[PDB]
Amino acid sequence: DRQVWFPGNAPAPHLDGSLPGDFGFDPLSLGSDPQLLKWFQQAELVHGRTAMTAVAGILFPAVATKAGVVNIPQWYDAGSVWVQNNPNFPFAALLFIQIILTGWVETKRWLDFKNPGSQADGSFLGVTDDFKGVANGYPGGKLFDPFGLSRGSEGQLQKYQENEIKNGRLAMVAFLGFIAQHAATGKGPIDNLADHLANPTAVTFATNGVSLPFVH
Amino acid sequence: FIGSTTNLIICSSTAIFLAAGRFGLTPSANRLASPGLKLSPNNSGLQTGDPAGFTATDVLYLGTIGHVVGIGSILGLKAIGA
Amino acid sequence: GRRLWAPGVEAPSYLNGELAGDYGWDPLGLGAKPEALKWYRQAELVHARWAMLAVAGILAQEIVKPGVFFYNAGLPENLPGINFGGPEGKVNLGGLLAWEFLLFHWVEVRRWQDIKKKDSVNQDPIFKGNKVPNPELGYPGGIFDPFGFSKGNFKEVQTKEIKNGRLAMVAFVGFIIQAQATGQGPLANLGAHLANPFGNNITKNIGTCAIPSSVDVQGITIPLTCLWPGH
Amino acid sequence: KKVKIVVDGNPVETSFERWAKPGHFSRTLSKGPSTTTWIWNLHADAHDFDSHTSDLEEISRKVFSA
Amino acid sequence: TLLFASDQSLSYLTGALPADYGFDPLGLLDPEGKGAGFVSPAWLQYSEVIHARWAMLGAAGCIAPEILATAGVIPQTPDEVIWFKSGVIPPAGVYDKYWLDPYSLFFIEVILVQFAELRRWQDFRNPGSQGKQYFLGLEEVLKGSGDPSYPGGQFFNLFNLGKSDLKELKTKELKNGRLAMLAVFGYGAQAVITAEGPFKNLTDHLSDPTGHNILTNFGH
Amino acid sequence: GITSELQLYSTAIGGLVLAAAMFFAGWFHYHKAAPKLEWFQNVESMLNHHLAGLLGLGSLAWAGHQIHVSLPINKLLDAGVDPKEIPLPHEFILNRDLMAQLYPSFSKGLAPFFTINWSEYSDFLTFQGGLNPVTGGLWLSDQAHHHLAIAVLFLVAGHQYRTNWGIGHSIKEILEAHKGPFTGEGHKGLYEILTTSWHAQLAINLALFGSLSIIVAHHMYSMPP
Amino acid sequence: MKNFTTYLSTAPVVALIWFTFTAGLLIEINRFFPDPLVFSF
Ligand code: CHL
Ligand SMILES: CC1=C[C@H](O)CC(C)(C)[C@H]1/C=C/C(C)=C/C=C/C(C)=C/C=C/C=C(C)/C=C/C=C(C)/C=C/C1=C(C)C[C@H](O)CC1(C)C
Ligand SMILES: CC1=C(/C=C/C(C)=C/C=C/C(C)=C/C=C/C=C(C)/C=C/C=C(C)/C=C/C2=C(C)CCCC2(C)C)C(C)(C)CCC1
Repeated sequence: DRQVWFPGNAPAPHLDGSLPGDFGFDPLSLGSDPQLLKWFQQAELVHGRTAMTAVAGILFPAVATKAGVVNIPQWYDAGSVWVQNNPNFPFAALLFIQIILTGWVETKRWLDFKNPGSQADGSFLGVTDDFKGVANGYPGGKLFDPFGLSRGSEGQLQKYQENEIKNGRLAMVAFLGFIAQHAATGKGPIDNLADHLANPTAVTFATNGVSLPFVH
Repeated sequence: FIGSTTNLIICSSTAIFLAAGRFGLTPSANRLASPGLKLSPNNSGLQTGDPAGFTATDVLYLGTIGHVVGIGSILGLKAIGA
Repeated sequence: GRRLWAPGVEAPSYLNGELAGDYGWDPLGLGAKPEALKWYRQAELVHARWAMLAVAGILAQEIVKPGVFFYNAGLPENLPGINFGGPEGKVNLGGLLAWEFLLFHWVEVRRWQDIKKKDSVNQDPIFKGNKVPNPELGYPGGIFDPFGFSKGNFKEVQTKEIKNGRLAMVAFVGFIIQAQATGQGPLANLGAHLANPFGNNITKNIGTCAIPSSVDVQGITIPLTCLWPGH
Repeated sequence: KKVKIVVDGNPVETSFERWAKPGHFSRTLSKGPSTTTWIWNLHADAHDFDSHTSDLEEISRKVFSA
Repeated sequence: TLLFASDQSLSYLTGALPADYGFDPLGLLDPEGKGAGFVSPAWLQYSEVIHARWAMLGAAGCIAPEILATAGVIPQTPDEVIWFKSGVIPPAGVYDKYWLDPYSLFFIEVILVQFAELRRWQDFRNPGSQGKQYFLGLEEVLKGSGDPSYPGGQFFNLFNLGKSDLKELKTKELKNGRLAMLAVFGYGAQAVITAEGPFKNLTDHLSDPTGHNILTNFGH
Repeated sequence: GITSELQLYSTAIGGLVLAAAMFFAGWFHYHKAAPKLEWFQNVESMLNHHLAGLLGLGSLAWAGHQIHVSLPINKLLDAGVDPKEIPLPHEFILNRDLMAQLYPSFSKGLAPFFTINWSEYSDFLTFQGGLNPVTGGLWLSDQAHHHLAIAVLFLVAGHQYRTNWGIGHSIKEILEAHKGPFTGEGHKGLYEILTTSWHAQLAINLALFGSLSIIVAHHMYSMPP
Repeated sequence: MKNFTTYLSTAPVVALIWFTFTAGLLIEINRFFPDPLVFSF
């Protein structure tokens, strides 16, 4: 069959290769229920797209900061810097605005999950065709896909779906690495990369100080 | 130490116990003792090159008992005074 | 092929003499698929010819300028004295990289389109009368074979090319490792071995990395490393 | 006669199916409750392996893993 | 041709296995009863072969740096290339200035050896399954042969040896591996007793056999 | 001999690894490789392994720990040395001279053991009795000698029952031979009871384990270890 | 996964989750608002 995460091991029997990024990886069998599988597919897609946006918004400002062009604060300090530099914008007001806007869009996504195509009735400002949804976790339409990269050809859509899911998984692992590297070095990720590129034989996890708590 | 009393006692005890086991004076893997202390043959199924049925387990236990008896005798003679 | 790389071994079922220099040597089985085999044959051909030109250049430069280390030939003051234009005519290496980047992007994209589809970029794009025959992949011909030396035994001269190219690749690896271990050119290394064979060989130089850790080339610092952790 | 290792390969499938069925081990309790006595009987008979089955081998395996 | 065997041990050990002396006094190679688990006969012969090959690498490798340093081939001192002083046991000593620190080397080793060992394990559990999925084209030579101990092929048997003497070569491999296992055990025991290299122990026994042996080493 | 929170952390982590191994073994020996009934009924082999291998080797290993770790660290502790200045246990393992500074017989090594000059080890294998006046506990050298003697006794005791090499006792024969004039058929049929009824075994073992716990309470108050 | 979620829906597991939530809510209320004796603010 297809390529699997553990060569020589059969894929999970509830994973038949229809979903993008299906490598048969479910050792805990969390996706046995098809409805729970659709829910977890939406979870993986939302997590991966959020991670991709977050990793880009961490990396490109940090790359620009490393070159000396700008002085954008590191990702672990940007909330503090924003609060100290914006006394007229309280934290609670910003949190309330974020919560109501995200609640609107996520409740629309949730109600589409419960009943697909139900947001297509024109109740939101007359939007009908763009809120119908192409597949589970893939809305599409003229609003979410304005360049029409999903409406061209089927094979192009499957290729882009594979690209999206694999880059999303890579970005999720990258954000986990960001957390672990900040907790171990106290520096940004591009700072860590520059330190590794400067002298890679001595700049390792074994020399940060916390991954190996002993002296050695 | 080669001609010492301890080495002589240990070697004599081990050799005597092994020789007693080989010539049927002790219970063996191939012969077992009755509750009335009578030796009768037993099919242990252990292959050995010795024509008298002396096996490797017999060597192990008889050397162990020879070492034990020799060590106890050595410590007793040191306690009493050799 | 018929004569194999070792006595007693067997050739793989996909290697039985289509290509020149076929000794039935694929212990890792990388050429088991024909598309991968075609790609790796193109890679072997270009690697062989580039190492061929490289060994010729390294050997010839030590004849003409024995005082210039070929490992240090990229240094701006080791360049020949020629006018690159501007207020002083000095090198800049940015435009020097740009020339090679543009020209090689063009010619290697042409070769790549040839590799993807056979006889697809044989025609000259500007003067459409000009054409390349391309009898086999990796063997364009035409203006690339002006003297027509492939009109005779093509297989024999292909075998000569691939065997000399393999020798050149091994020799270039030897050149690089010798230059990193001794800090001298290949013919200087040969002369040192001919002077003191038992006192100057691999056993006296393999522990040292004579190349400096970093070098400064007109404002930027290029990090350097040997191919093995010498000191 | 001969002391040796003897096991059975994969006797019981590892599954959560019986986790969802309280009283599965007992012939009387597997049918489900009618009264609240079934709630107490399920906990009282949970480790009485010899009451679940008369096979000494299954009892011994249960005792070993417990 | 026969060590301390028994009627139980000779019932399945007939001589078909390589290096078969019938030496199974704990009857651990009994096929009946031992269906599942690691005391199956197939896994035990496999583990003997794996231990044999690793021990042959270790027995050649725990004494070669000391021998080459004693002979002056390598420039390191013979004391600092002793196998337990090279950084495997940092209480016993660490080698100064490898190109990488030993813990980063252990990280790389964990990744690479896990790749190798898990592919080997999947060949044992599912024979021929490592020749299916794409592995940069290397899956052509990783199909195995149906015998987990003896994969062979274009890489593992790249010189095509054993055309007619494969059983004799298997016997030679197992004999040399058992000797190497005993040698590595001796390396460990002599390291614990004498606190010197195995070659130092050999040269001490060769120079003065009476004053340098297991009896005199326990004396002090 | 534990002197730092790090050593308690290591035991906590190692205990959880062994706890996960025990839960794995329970799943494994029920769902994957469950032993048959004749495996469980090898009471002669079980008694041999649990006397020589569990109790005997356990007592020997703990005597080794006491001698090599507990004795020098507690000797330095009772001498008044600060716990941070006391060397770590592996320093006593690796440096024999540091061991011989406290117990001079360690300079002779293992030679007194193998030449049966056991009286040379009298500095750390003692028979003092009573309590340590500094700490109010039993002498740790006494406990090391106790555990060594117990280990040898249990290793001897674990070679009584016949398993696979002819020698040894059959428990059924011992039970059936012990009958007298007042007691009818005697202990006949008890082997079949104790190899087929888990409840009879549980009754015997619970009685002896509970009596042992009460004896432990009395001996731990009277001779505080 | 269906059988596992059915086991989590059994009465003692549901009771454990619900009482953990209720006890935690009471604990965190008494932590954030220590010593509440009367309804006065
Ligand atoms: C491709 C053939 C080629 C080979 C084999 C060499 C070999 C060498 N050059 Mg040379 N050069 C080559 C082409 C060129 N060089 C130079 C100009 C220089 C200079 C100025 C210097 C060298 C130096 C060196 C030496 C040290 C290299 C090193 O360790 O750096 C470490 C290597 C790296 C950090 C990576 C280098 C290439 C790497 C394999 C990746 C290839 C680059 C890709 C384009 C990456 C793609 C980037 C993407 C993401 C945009 C070594 C003998 C140095 C020297 O030692 O002289 C004393 C030196 O200072 N070369 C130019 C400009 C005209 C070249 C044109 O192609
Ligand atoms: C068969 C029989 C049968 C019956 O029935 C039962 C019984 C009796 C039990 C049996 C017996 C047996 C035997 C004796 C076992 C033992 C063994 C051996 C020793 C193992 C090893 C084994 C061993 C092996 C693994 C090994 C390996 C080694 C290694 C590689 C090493 C490495 C090293 C190197 C080089 C160098 C550096 O510097 C360091 C290191 C890194 C450290
Ligand atoms: C005659 C003959 C021969 C020979 C043989 C021999 C010479 C043998 C030997 C053998 C031997 C000579 C053996 C021995 C053994 C011993 C042992 C096996 C021991 C053991 C010991 C022990 C076990 C100990 C223990 C202990 C300890 C540790 C401490 C405490 C106490 C005691 C003592 C208990 C041959 C075959 C050639 C040929 C034919 C004939």
